[PDB]
Amino acid sequence: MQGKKFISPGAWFSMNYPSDWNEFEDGEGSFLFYNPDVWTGNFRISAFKGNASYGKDAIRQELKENDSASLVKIGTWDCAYSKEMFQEEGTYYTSHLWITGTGNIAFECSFTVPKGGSAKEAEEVIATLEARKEGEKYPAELIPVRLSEIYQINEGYEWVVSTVKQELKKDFQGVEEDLEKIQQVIDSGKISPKKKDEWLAIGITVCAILTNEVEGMEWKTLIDGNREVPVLEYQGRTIDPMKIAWSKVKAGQPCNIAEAYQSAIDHH
Repeated sequence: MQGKKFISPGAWFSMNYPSDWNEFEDGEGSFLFYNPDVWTGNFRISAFKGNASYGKDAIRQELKENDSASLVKIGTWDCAYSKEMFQEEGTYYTSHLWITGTGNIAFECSFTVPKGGSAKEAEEVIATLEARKEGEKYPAELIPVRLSEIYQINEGYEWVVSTVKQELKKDFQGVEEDLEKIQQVIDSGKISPKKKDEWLAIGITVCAILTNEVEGMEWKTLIDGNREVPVLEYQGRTIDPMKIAWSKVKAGQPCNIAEAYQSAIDHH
């Protein structure tokens, strides 16, 4: 009923969207969501910051340029709302557009649906939209993993796989028996002690094995101040890839992978 929470990069904005939707790639600065099972339309949002009047200026610009736009109120937002019909591959669609903003931030939201389809979900998302005020601190929180962190999870895992192949001539399944292969590459000196991102990749990969082997381990995005990272949630606690290896390496302590993996599970 509440849906899934999304917090944007830099935590410029947050919103809730239907649980049956998933996030997909839309390019730089834009975010796309839709139901990949039974499609109900493509929701997009993008935000932009500019001068002190940028948000209200964006609303008025849309009303001026688009004679078919009218001003509607959705939650706290005054929106310049319009729609247009188009045809692609022989099929007719309607594109809904809402331009809104406040202070120095503007939003463009759209929803593309088969002709006749309801736009109500999109309006419901926009009613949940909030622009965070800089100087308000927002407590750390876990949200459904964003596509940005999904990419980081896969890139870290892929790097470890490649490293194990190159250094050890071994394959990698993402199973408990692979933990020793991670230890072998560490013990071989392959990872520079200064390269934080490689130690993060190690920790991400240990967390991937946890998700594969231990029921109830789930990837999330942690938004903690300016820190936006992939983490696991398990038994009411967070397991942070950064604390698997990097926190220790940074402190000059040994990285014992088998121990870190077990400690994630039993918290001792």
